Amino acid sequence: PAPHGGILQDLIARDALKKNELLSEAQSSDILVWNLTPRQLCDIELILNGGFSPLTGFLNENDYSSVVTDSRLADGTLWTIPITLDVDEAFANQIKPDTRIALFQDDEIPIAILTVQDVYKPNKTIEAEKVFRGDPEHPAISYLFNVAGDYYVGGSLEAIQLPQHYDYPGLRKTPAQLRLEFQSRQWDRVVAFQTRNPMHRAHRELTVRAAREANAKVLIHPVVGLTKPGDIDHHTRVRVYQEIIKRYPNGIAFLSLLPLAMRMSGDREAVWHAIIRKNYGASHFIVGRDHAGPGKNSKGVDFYGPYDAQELVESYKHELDIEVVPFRMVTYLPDEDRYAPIDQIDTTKTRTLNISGTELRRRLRVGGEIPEWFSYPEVVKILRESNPPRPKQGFSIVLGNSLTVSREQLSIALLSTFLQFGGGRYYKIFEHNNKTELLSLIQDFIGSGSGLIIPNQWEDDKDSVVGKQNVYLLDTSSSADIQLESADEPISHIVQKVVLFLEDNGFFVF
Amino acid sequence: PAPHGGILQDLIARDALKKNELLSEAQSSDILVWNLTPRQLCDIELILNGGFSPLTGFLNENDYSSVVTDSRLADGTLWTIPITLDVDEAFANQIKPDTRIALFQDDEIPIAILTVQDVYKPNKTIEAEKVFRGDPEHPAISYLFNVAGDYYVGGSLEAIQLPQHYDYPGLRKTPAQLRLEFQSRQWDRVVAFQTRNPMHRAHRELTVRAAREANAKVLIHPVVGLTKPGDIDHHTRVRVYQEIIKRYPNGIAFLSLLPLAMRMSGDREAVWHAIIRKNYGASHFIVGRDHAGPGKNSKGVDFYGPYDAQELVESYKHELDIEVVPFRMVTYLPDEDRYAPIDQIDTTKTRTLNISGTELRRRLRVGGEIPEWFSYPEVVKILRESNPPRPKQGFSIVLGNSLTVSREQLSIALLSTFLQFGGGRYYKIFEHNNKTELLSLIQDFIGSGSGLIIPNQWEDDKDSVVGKQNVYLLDTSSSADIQLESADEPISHIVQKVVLFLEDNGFFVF
Ligand SMILES: Nc1ncnc2c1ncn2[C@@H]1O[C@H](COP(=O)(O)OS(=O)(=O)O)[C@@H](O)[C@H]1O
Ligand SMILES: Nc1ncnc2c1ncn2[C@@H]1O[C@H](COP(=O)(O)OS(=O)(=O)O)[C@@H](O)[C@H]1O
Ligand SMILES: [O-][Cl+2]([O-])[O-]
Ligand SMILES: [O-][Cl+2]([O-])[O-]
Ligand SMILES: [Ca+2]
Ligand SMILES: [Ca+2]
Ligand SMILES: [Ca+2]
Ligand SMILES: [Ca+2]
Ligand SMILES: [Ca+2]
Ligand SMILES: [Ca+2]
Ligand SMILES: [Mg+2]
Ligand SMILES: [Mg+2]
Ligand code: NA
Ligand code: NA
Ligand code: NA
Ligand code: NA
Ligand code: NA
Ligand code: NA
Ligand code: NA
Ligand code: NA
Ligand code: NA
Ligand code: NA
Ligand code: NA
Ligand code: NA
Repeated sequence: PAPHGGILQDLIARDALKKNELLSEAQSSDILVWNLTPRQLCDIELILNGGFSPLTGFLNENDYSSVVTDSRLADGTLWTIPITLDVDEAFANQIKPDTRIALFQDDEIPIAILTVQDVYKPNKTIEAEKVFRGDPEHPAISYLFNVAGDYYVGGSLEAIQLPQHYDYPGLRKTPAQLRLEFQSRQWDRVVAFQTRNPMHRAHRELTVRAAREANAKVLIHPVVGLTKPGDIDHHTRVRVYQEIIKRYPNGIAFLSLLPLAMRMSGDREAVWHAIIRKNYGASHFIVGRDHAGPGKNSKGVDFYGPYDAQELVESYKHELDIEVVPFRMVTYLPDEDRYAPIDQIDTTKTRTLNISGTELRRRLRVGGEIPEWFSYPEVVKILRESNPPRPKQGFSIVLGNSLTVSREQLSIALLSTFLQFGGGRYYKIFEHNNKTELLSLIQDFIGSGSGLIIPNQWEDDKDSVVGKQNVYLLDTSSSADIQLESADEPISHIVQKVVLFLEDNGFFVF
Repeated sequence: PAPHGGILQDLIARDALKKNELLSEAQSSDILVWNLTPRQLCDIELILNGGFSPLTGFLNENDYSSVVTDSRLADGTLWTIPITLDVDEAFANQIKPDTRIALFQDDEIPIAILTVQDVYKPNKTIEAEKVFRGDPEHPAISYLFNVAGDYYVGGSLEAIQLPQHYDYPGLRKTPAQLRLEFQSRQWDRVVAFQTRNPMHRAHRELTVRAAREANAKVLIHPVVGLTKPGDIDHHTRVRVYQEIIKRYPNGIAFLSLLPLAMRMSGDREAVWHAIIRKNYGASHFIVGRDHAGPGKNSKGVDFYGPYDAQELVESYKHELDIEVVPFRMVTYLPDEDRYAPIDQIDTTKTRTLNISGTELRRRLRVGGEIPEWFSYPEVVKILRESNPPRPKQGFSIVLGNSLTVSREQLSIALLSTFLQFGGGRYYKIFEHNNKTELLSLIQDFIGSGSGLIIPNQWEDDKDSVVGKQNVYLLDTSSSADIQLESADEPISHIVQKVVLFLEDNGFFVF
């Protein structure tokens, strides 16, 4: 289909002969420089390559507010997610309209030149409520208030080069390249499948059914840009996709990585996704249950209805110009060994089965066996390998402030004790001295599977530098993960308490 | 490197705007038509896509004889394999210079328009001796005298479309497409590996070493056009390649199918291969032991020296304009579990190991276990599956002419007898009635694993319609595979003889 807006805005192609000139202006000591934030790098790449056609820069206030209140650009073009360049007051104050800024990656690689159209201070509450539905726990809203700059800079781009990536060089196909890919193959019907999770059996069936319904080839188009916090890293997912792609009949599917930065914005994002895939050459786009939805909030309520995206996408149907293949909860059928849309069964006459991602983590974290029917073995293997069960996980024991015994001796006692268990885990008494350069390493070790014995707490002003993950507090306090009887409880007693606690939580298995 | 001759002769690109017109001329009832032979289809495809740059048609006598006697085109361009359009006297007589011929595929798809330059009658003995070294058993020589036409038609081409392929649509990259592939990846150093056999451990190591030595990315560029008779089919090989490519570090290798029609011409072919790989975008080309060599003749002598190709390629080194990475016999080192070039070991101080393809077929045909060190398991699995051991192979027992017993009853006896063994093999008394439409099916069944009981021989004039493979003659004659005592030997006796013979050759296992 025609790219959204009618013209693929591949600015790398457009500005090619200006490459050298733009590069010189980018490195000239007079120009103002902004180092792109991670999410911005994702966005900037989708704007420069045509993925966000018709966009050609970051939204000015006029287009931005139109998108917030109208799900459309100022000119009426259907567009649901605001793409802006968020900066801080300091930087915002050094720019005026007509100014030209150099956009860098890693304060070293010049990406593009942005020509300023305006500098405004968005009402984050409105954006949060009109675009992401208001819940403070919604991922997009948390980013907007805790990570995003309080100033937006609308303006047009002139491309120097897409953001730098040293991984999967062959796979991050640009809209132009994908289209060429489909052509060399004479693929004129392609149904794209969005995703941010590893694909399991349900999804393989889901995508093949779509392939069959639409009479089209399959495009696994996963996000490797930025997804829901706590998601499986894209490296692991890529390995999973590459593995599962082999279970498709020869020549039916194509894999391409999309450096998109999701907002986990349910229905609106679904619309945005469809526009994006259309630019990339797809003729069909799947929209299953709770598409781009972040699940439930701490209170158990849904951020979006499991089918809000489908309804919204349906309502813009006549102007999306890319056919949407909707799917209802695809689930497992024990008695018949096969999956099927829940909309075409049940009646109690048929018994289903469904292993939610929740419980999926649970078995991964507990070395539990994951059903042959649920996911392919090679896939589960890759997953366990990246997310090991507790007996292979790292952790830390922090000797609480209330601790009266010799921290030096209690430390050694724990070390020598853990050491006798064996099991390949590396242990260390780790003294941080409140130096963030040391604190920031704590999660590295835990990530590496090591067990750390930390003799002292770190000041509360530093608590943010340390990832709470697998970090237990040994103390008399009620807020201690491992509660002691008294601050001066004898070492061997404290030791047994720590060991049995770790054993209870699966870190040790005898 | 620059394509050979300086200009990539991608005629599909060149003649694009003449597509419709050429197509009309091609299907006009007045034009003369030649249906391309299989090898010609391979050649025509490499000529139209630039693979044979600087060629732009089939060699006229002047260029042809220059290649035969000078390893160069008439203008001096280094070129070792003659590419000609061979036809029969009947067709040859209907054409003169300036004439335009339509070249079709399957007497249905028009491929190109050849403008005739000349029609000559090559002296096949000179070509055979100067180009392929003269031995009547050499694959290229045999083709030249038994399959090739006795007339060549020199002339220029105008492309309509590359020959049609329905398998591996994505993988048969053209020189233009490959180059783009390498670019999108920013690959400016690429060492290409030629091959017509499945790749085993030695090869994987051989190619990685070359990647390391040349500081270049790896291009597995296998031939799926036409190779040495009796080779493993390309479908099985492609499955093997796609499987083995996964053993390379992520993003170090790329796979592309080359529809080349080999001549198994040792050293000359190696030169030709290097020229072809250069056109396809490679900066380096591997030339190992006995490259493009057809082994030994029936008398046990070598068609080429194990390193003739290396020497020939070395002598044209300064004008190939593509760097050659030579390799000596790469072999296995038990005691150290690793492979290495034989040129950097031995001295008896080190013990090697080498499973020749010969003996490899042997185990494949005998269900023997193939060493973990020799090849990856997933690969052997694919091979066994395409080339099953005897107990899963088909066969035929032909009731000899000398037979005096009731052929009807002896047939039934063998059928009932084989039926009681079980083992998934399908059996059938097959009456051919000397009808080639039936005879031509004999090998289809054998290929399908079935056992055939044929009550009568076919007339000697038809013997050629039937593939000798797994076809045994039961007769009193000395030339019978299963020799009978007398023409009237009682059935149970003949039956035991046939059963034990088949058991002895592995078709039956109890
Ligand atoms: N069981 C299912 N039934 C229907 N659709 C599904 C199912 N599971 C996943 N999908 C769809 O698969 C696509 C990607 O799934 P996910 O990676 O879990 O999350 S998403 O944030 O990208 O939507 C979405 O269209 C989603 O709705
Ligand atoms: N053991 C080996 N040592 C060195 N080179 C080898 C070895 N085995 C295969 N090769 C090389 O691998 C390439 C392709 O091998 P093959 O498929 O068997 O045959 S060929 O006909 O394409 O040359 C050639 O360059 C060949 O010389
Ligand atoms: O399915 Cl993934 O959440 O593991
Ligand atoms: O290596 Cl092949 O001859 O099987
Ligand atoms: Ca703020
Ligand atoms: Ca719900
Ligand atoms: Ca006390
Ligand atoms: Ca002849
Ligand atoms: Ca020899
Ligand atoms: Ca007798
Ligand atoms: Mg990039
Ligand atoms: Mg073709
Ligand atoms: Na720096
Ligand atoms: Na409000
Ligand atoms: Na439709
Ligand atoms: Na709703
Ligand atoms: Na349209
Ligand atoms: Na417990
Ligand atoms: Na060159
Ligand atoms: Na026909
Ligand atoms: Na070199
Ligand atoms: Na020699
Ligand atoms: Na040169
Ligand atoms: Na024998």
